[PDB]
Parts: sequence; C-alpha cells; structure tokens
Amino acid sequence: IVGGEFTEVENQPWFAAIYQKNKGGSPPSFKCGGSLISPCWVASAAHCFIQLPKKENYVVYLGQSKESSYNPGEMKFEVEQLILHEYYREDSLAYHNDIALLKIRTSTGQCAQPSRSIQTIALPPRFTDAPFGSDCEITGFGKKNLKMSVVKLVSHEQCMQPHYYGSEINYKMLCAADPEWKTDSCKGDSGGPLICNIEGRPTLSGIVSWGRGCAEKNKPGVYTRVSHFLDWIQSHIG
Amino acid sequence: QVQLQESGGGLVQPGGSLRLSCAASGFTLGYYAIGWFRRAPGKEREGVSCISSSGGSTNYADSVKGRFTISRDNAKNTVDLQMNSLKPEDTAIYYCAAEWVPPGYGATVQALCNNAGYGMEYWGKGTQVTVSSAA
Repeated sequence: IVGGEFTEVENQPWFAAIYQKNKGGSPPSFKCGGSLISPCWVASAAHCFIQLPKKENYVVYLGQSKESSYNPGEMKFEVEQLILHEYYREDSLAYHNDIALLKIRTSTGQCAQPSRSIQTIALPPRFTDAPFGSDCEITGFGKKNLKMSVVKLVSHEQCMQPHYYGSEINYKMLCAADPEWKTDSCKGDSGGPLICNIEGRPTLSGIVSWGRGCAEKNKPGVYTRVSHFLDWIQSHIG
Repeated sequence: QVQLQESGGGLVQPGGSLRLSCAASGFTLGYYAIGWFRRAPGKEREGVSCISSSGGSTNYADSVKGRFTISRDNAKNTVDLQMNSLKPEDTAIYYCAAEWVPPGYGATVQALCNNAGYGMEYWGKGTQVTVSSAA
C-alpha cells in the first residue's frame, strides 16, 4: 500500500488481517490481507497459503482501527476451513486462479458479529464489473496501521499491451493503477480487497494477487477478478 | 511448553492486603497484555485488572478501583496484582491470562478486561484468595 491515508473504525470494516502462527508462545507473523464476505467466510489469495495450506497455521483478526478497542472474544478467529482454488498455478510472473476461502470462528465458536468496526462486503453480480476508469479503493498493512488508497480500473486491452504485461494477463484478472503512478498495492497487501462501486454499492471486485514492482510506471497491480469466481465461491459458502 | 503460573493465594482478614504474582515459562511474557480474572463462588468469571505489554495502559473493574494495583516487570517476566483493603466480596479463585494484541487497534485494554476474558490465549491454573473473619 503506497501512499494514501490511514483508516478509522468505519473505513474498510470488512478487512481481515491474516497471521501465520509461530512455534511456542512467540507472537504470530502477518501474512496477508483478506475480506469478510460472509459472517463465517473470509476471501483471500491462494498464493498466501500454498506453502502451508493446513488451517492450523493461521489466525484471523477483524475490526482493526485506531479507535477500536481490541476484544479477543469478538475480533480473534481460528480457521476451521482453509480452501484453496484447485487449479491454482504459479506462472512465470502471474498467479492463476489466485483465490482462497477461510471459514472462521471465535473461541466460543461464533462467527463475525456486525458492529461499527466489523461489516461484510457484497459480492459482485456474475461477470459484472465497474466500468474501466472507475475509482476503486485498496487497503492493507503492506509496504503499522491500516491504510487505504484509490486506484483506477485499467482495461485489459491497455493492460495486455507489450510494454505493460502482454499475454500474462487473462480475463480472470483485473488491472488497476494510479494514472499518476503514485499510488498502488505492494508486497504485504496480497489477498487484500479491491473495492469498486457497482450500482452505487461497494463491492469486492478484486483480490490483490501480483504485479511487477509497486506503483511502477506502466505496470499496474493485478487482481483476481472476483466476478468470475462466484460459482466457485458460493459452491463452498452456501 | 508454554506455562502461566499464579502465586500468592492465601487467607487474609477483611481490610488486609495480599499480593499476587504471575510468572511465565517457555515464552516472553513482555509481548503480551495480561489480565487478572476471578471467579467467586456462584458467579461467573470477571475481569479484575488488566495491563498492556509495555505497561503503558491499564484498566480496573469498578469494584476494585483505588484498592487494587496491577504492575509488571518485563525483565523478570512477571505481572503483579497488589490488593489492599480486601473485602469478603473479593473471595475467589484468581486467574492470570495472557493475550497478544495485534497492531492496528486502540491503545486501551478496557475491552480486554470487561468481557470475562473469553478469547484470552493463555491461562494459569489459578490461585485462591479468601477474605474472612476466620483469619
């Protein structure tokens, strides 16, 4: 997350900080961002979990904000299900089908309860995206506190230009960047949300997946196009 | 091999004082917020007093404000609870619990202490504090 502002208790209340556990009583290590799409389900990127795909290795935190008081009973979650897309592959530079689902629950077995600091984010209609040039917002702890920024959707035609990414971009992906190339997602934003408006409703359009550099000119951030994974998602969710 | 261990439990006369200590073995307690919770006969677990990892932030239940004092030594790997002006109402099993507070939240440990300690990562076996005229 290069540039932008720090969020507050009502900014990006769907954001999930995904940590990896360390041996013994050592504090956990931040691993990835994620989005609460259902009270029991967080959507993230598969490449965040491919090394250690067993659910016991992770813990999810919600409701992060400088004005929100940490309550472990309602904001800390164990992972009772870790689902990576079965056709996740690592290419030369791009990830393919880079999406994962985490089913969460508190120590008393409850799911996420909506509050000032914890809300779900709506999924897009099938194959529906905001028009190119739209303002979407990204969020993360990537390259101390939660930040958010604004990027613009970039058309595939523009993105698939040789001096961009060429044929390493397919239509199950979404490109987004700052026209001034000053703001963008970076290392550590992986799995985090790309929020676009669709019918004036905030929508999880993208999942941070990859990119050559950060806010590098002619190279925008690449995202998993969520509108093309609804059938997959709801096949595990409901 | 992570262990939390309370000590200092005993029998004291009403109005007396008593000091509890929580020690950790197998890990560094200083990274953790610590809470003292208690369960009296019949009632449910309640937060008595809590303190952040660095010790900068504390919280007290109204019942014990001005009577209890929580403190810690991150060099010696301990957290202490000083109890003055003890009342019969204070009779209970006192637990020590530790929880790592992720970055990105408020500095307060109030919500950590007001919620009966559900979700707290580590727990001691507890120590008994009895306040009675039988002492």
